Amino acid sequence: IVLTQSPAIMSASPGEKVTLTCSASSGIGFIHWYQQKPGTSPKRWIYDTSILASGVPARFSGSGSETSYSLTITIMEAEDAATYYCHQRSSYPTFGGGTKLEIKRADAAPTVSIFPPSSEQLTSGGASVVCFLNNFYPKDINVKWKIDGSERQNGVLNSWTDQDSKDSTYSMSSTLTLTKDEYERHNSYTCEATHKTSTSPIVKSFNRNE
Amino acid sequence: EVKLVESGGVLVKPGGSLKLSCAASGFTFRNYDMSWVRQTPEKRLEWVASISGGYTTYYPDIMRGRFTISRDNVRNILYLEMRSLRSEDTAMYYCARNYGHDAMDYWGQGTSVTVSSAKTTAPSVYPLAPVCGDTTGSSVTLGCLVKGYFPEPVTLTWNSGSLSSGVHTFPAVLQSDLYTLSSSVTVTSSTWPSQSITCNVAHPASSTKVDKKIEPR
Ligand SMILES: CC(=O)N[C@H]1[C@@H](Oc2ccc([N+](=O)[O-])cc2)O[C@H](CO)[C@H](O)[C@@H]1O
Repeated sequence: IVLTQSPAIMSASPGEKVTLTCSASSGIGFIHWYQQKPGTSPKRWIYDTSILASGVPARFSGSGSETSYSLTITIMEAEDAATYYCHQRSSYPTFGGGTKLEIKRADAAPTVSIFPPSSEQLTSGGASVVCFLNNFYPKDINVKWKIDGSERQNGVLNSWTDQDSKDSTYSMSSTLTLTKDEYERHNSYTCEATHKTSTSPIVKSFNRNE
Repeated sequence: EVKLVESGGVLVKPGGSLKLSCAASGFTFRNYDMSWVRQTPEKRLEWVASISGGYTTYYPDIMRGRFTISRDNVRNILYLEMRSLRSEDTAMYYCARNYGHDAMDYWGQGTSVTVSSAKTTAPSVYPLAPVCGDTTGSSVTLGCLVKGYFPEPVTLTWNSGSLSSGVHTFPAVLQSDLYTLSSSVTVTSSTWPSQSITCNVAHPASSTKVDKKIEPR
């Protein structure tokens, strides 16, 4: 019994209605919903299709029958942003891939920051130049590097954070990983941060030392 | 105070075995059916096994042969014996309880299993300071990068708990059997360069715990 949760990731502003949906391969007596937030176990949330777990706000409801089910937050709250797995145990236990609820914010551009290798890293014989594109929204960003003006996109370790609890913005960490031999063969090292907020990028560079 | 507490998640090579102990408290264990459910690094939940109050085991076909669900009803403990591991068997392993017809009502916080041919390599520590007298205006950001460690995970801090707002600590990415992990922090241009800052980082396996204050220029 494959359970199917479309969409896998969505967004809503506090106050809006949110309806997640779960569709069973084949008919089942009951669906059960688990809320998981990052760095915890899933908590049981709505069970036996309808029945709210103790603790769970009245804004949450669970409807459905046979083969289609839906969980509905009546009045979205920042509080409710988590991944919501659906689950059946009528035939062999299974889960959905879960839809992920993120909090819709106003658009923000990022506080970009480029940093040339530490002395102990340059010592070891390998350069890694870090760009912290911090506190933007939407999630959706692409960064491109230019090793002496020419677009070089190899050795690039990108890593995002889960949406912020306070500001509900995303943040990213780009790491261009060269060698010392390679780092001692160029001058300019720039950091092109392209985002929805402006047509004009937000650059931050350093021509090696001084 | 219904408590479930998983144990003995580690690194072991493809083909080796491992025993997970889940320890129950705050409810009559023997009245509840217990289950293992694992979450893959990409957050897909997968039922592994379930054992009856009456010691009846249930398994899906992919899990039968290599997994043995079992319980101690007297010292209330649940056990998963995993044998001959694949890279697929890398996940969080949560124990959880259901009563009867009912669905799982409470999950432990899970023990972490990673199975790969990579070796306990310690992390390396380098800070990141940009300012030599420029963008010394509104605020400044400091950085703390850790490169090439195994296994995951690693835990950090800024001045042993100080900074809550402004801290960003990014999820480890794998290059090739080597994990690298960055973290940042923003401050008023008043507090830096004055209050010198040090990110404490500790690796579980190697037990390595080198500190590194952020340098001036
Ligand atoms: C996780 C969970 O929900 N686990 C429980 C669920 O497991 C089942 C349910 C159905 C099948 N099946 O159709 O082959 C196999 C195992 O029900 C069992 C009987 O109620 C046990 O209580 C078990 O602890």
